[PDB]
Amino acid sequence: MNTPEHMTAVVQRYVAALNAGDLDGIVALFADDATVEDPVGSEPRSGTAAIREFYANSLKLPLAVELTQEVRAVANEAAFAFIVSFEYQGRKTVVAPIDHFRFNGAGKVVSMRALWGEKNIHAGA
Amino acid sequence: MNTPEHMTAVVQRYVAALNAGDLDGIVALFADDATVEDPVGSEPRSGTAAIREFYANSLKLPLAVELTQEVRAVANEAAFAFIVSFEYQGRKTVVAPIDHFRFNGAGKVVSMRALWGEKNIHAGA
Repeated sequence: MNTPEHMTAVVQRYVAALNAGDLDGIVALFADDATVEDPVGSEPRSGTAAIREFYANSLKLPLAVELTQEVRAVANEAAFAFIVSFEYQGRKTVVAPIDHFRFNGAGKVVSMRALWGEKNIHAGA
Repeated sequence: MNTPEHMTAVVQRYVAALNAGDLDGIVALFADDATVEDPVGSEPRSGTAAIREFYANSLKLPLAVELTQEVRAVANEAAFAFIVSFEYQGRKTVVAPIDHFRFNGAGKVVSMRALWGEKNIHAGA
């Protein structure tokens, strides 16, 4: 059963992939039938094809990503706090959300939810 | 509808109530049909009574609860990072989970979920 270690490693591989603009790396962590809803409240993306599209779209700008707290993982689920930093209009922006992962028996993410809003968008000037 | 401001306000009143040992104030945040799953993977408690019993038991020992990061709020939902420190049998313990709040139309919480595992429990300090 999905151990804390495996789930936490998946989270780190996800963060590392984002940081490395590694698209195949991001998609490989998801189940072929996985769902991605980012942000929470919007229509989720179903399937490898849609998820790949989502992450590609998301990597337009170079992203600096890092886990800001320890990873929370239990009963095939994980939650992590982190930051996504990038340049937008000459300004250094920082989005701080909280992601949630639902792993399947195979050990792959079958559902990802990204909860963040306007109050979570910060920028250095 | 739910503004991020309102949801955040509720998140803070929740923490404050735990620190104040205010069982009534805690319960008053939830809807009469709400559910509490703490921790994630456990049998969710449904209803006011079930919920009151839950926090009733949780307040056996004085709790020191603090938000450790900005609250994330959007589309009727909120998630927050925090810690729960307490003592028992001469031994200080800190649990650092991530909670998820789902609100109904009347601004009340209809669902809470606390995600924390063995790696999120730090004994001794």
